[PDB]
Amino acid sequence: AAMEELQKSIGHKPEPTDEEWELIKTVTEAHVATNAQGSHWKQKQKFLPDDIGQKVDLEAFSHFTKIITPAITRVVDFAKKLPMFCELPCEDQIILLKGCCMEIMSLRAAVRYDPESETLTLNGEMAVTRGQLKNGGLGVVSDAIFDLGMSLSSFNLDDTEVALLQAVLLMSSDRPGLACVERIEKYQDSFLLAFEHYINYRKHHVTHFWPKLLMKVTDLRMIGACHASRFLHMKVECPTELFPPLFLEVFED
Ligand SMILES: O=C(O)Cc1cc(I)c(Oc2ccc(O)c(I)c2)c(I)c1
Ligand SMILES: [As]
Ligand SMILES: [As]
Repeated sequence: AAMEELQKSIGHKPEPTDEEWELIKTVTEAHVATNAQGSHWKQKQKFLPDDIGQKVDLEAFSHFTKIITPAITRVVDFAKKLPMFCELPCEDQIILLKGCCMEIMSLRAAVRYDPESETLTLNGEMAVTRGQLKNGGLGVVSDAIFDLGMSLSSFNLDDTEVALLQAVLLMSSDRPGLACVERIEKYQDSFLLAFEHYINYRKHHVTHFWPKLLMKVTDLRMIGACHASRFLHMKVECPTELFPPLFLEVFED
């Protein structure tokens, strides 16, 4: 219990326990496996026509929702590759995924922010600008993600960190309706821990790194909630036909 609480008070910044490494291995695997087209510096993006997205620019909105079912599936793939997840009742596995889906999606899109072209890359293919994503039906949610991506520039995260982060967003035991609420906090904490340890081991040269990286979990949660509201404004504004099936089931909450 306090082998940590004490080891801390001393000043020791504990690396990950042999077992935690196994857990980190699992999560970094599952992430990279359910990821985009790879992930590197210098060319790949398919810059979205500049005349797209400039109410709701239905032209853009289409492009997005077009490649939205793939993204939503990779999130479910990731969650599938985490044993702890599988250990949960199908009911809960659905409440969890529907909750953290946009959160993990905003994260992935945010960590693909290119400061040069000032664009994110959705599904690792389509590049979009702030106003393109904004006018394509996300509104102020675009500024949220773009502002995040810019901020995450400095944390210079890696797959494992972005992989763990997603696991923390996933085991949010506060989702309404959860049945096995305890067994979920146990797993999230298990993660937050292997996560904190991994950050010590990596030792970034940023003061208060961890406290700052947890403040991101909150911002991601806020992008999530803000999206739910934007989904309403989208239902009413855009048609009822341009809404992929999966996309729809996942977001009626
Ligand atoms: O990049 C990835 O893998 C994940 C990802 C994929 C997409 I498409 C995306 O844009 C959205 C999401 C919801 C929505 O209602 C609309 I309109 C656009 C974002 I932000 C992130
Ligand atoms: As909002
Ligand atoms: As906001």
